[PDB]
Amino acid sequence: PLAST
Amino acid sequence: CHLSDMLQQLHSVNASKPSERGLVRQEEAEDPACIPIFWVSKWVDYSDKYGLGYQLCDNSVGVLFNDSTRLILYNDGDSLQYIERDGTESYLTVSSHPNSLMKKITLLKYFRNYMSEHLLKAGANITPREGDARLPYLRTWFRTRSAIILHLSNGSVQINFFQDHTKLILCPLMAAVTYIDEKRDFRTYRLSLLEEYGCCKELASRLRYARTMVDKLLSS
Ligand SMILES: *N[C@@H](CCCNC(=O)[C@H](*)CCCCCCCCc1ccccc1)C(N)=O
Repeated sequence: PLAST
Repeated sequence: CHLSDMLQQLHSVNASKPSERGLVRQEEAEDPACIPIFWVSKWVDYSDKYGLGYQLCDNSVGVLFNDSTRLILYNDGDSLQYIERDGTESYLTVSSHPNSLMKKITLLKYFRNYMSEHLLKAGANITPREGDARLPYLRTWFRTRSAIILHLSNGSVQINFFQDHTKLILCPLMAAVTYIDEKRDFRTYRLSLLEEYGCCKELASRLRYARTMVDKLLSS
């Protein structure tokens, strides 16, 4: 999973 | 529709070569009346399993599930909007919801809990313009080498750049662009005034990229 800043 | 209009607006400014003016007067293109009402403040890409969760600047939360359905929780914490794949919308509440949505509500809460506590709010220093009027949902999104592209159902297109954390919020109804720079300062411009007065190479480059991204959205 990827996240915003 | 909105994307075709946005493409025309961006092409018109880009064709005018705004950075190549004898005297760029970028500040003359600012128009605070065009500041957006909605943008994406944070997001989580769990698309390998469930979908993309996101929060709008009003602290509402949404999920675009992998089955192309959307669930939105308003900032009151109880009101829900469910959008089927057709686009068919249904309004309900967490306190009174069909059991058929329990699993998706549970997934949305996992997203909400994480995002409220642990991610930065994009545009935390931006006050939305005064409005009257509809809460949008995430229509489409994708990621490239340089950015994540978020297309909202009100026509807005948001582009968050990875390398330097700069961001564009494009609205085809206002025909406007909001640019958030690496220092998190922001300005809102009318695109037609950028054509008239020009802008710096940094913004010109991102508007050229934005046109490429709208082409991608148009090709779905
Ligand atoms: N920019 C932040 C720091 C960012 C650190 N990176 C992230 O937070 C990226 C996202 C990490 C994955 C979270 C996945 C969990 C989602 C919740 C969920 C949803 C459905 C089912 C189960 C769980 C900063 N503060 O600077």
